[PDB]
Amino acid sequence: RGSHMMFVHIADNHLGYRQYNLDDREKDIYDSFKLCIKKILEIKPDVVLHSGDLFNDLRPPVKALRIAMQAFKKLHENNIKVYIVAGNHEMPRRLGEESPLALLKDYVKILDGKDVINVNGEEIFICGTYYHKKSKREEMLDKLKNFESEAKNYKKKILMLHQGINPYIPLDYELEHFDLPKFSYYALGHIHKRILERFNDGILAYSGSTEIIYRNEYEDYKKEGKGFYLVDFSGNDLDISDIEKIDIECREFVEVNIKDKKSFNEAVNKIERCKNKPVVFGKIKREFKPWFDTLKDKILINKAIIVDDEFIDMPD
Ligand SMILES: [Mn+2]
Ligand SMILES: [Mn+2]
Repeated sequence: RGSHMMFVHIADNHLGYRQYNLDDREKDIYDSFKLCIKKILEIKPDVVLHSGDLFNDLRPPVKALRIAMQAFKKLHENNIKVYIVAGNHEMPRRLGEESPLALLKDYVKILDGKDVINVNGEEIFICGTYYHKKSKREEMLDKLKNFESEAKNYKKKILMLHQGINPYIPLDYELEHFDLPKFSYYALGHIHKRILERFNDGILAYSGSTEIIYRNEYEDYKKEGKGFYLVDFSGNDLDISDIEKIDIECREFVEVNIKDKKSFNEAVNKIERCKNKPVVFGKIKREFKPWFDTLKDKILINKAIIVDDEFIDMPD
């Protein structure tokens, strides 16, 4: 709970992303979003920190754009200052082309340098910048030293970035853990998975994506949770213990592995238990495919793999 000062660190929503070309997948993304926004409007943090990739394209579907203005307009009418850094998907490619973030200019401040927020009441230091490509790594080194210099005489200092770091995204990454200065809090984004762990005299954060945009984020979803992280900075120091990570419910995926009767019955009991039609993935032996075709109507989509091979490898 709390507090005296508080704020949210969310990232990666990918509004307008129509997975498996499913009209219905498009929708779920806006829902997890519209959801997150609802939590945050309750919690009323004094400021919000969006580590980028709010959108999923330089020219989003109109609805994604509207939902995102309506959202942040609400946030801003409710006296909550928002900072957002530009992710890869929000960076213009041709000279003069404009991000789709440049539609949230009135509700949101885009970080590309340094600023200090008086809050109520106190003083803290934000710096962050947009998404630079692996190549522009050098460009950035300077960017951070500069940042560091103006950040030293400042007790509480926050860093916003949308990039692949090296201890965290083995390939491909654009920065090294040893590339970046020492800050109270590292509000990053671009890693679609919740990653809160202390770091160089402060705490690093990877809000994570707000809905299973892969193709991986399965177990990560269920064990940890997708959504944002709620920080507060009411108190001097900060440990993993003053960061209340909020979870956000979404479309249920079920992993199947269908190879005997045991596991074909398993995969169904899991799909009964499902509150909503699920996206189902994993493997299904070819021989059971058409038996499982039997649940077409209880299932949003079947993105499991059909296995034509026969396996002997038992368990020990
Ligand atoms: Mn992303
Ligand atoms: Mn990204």
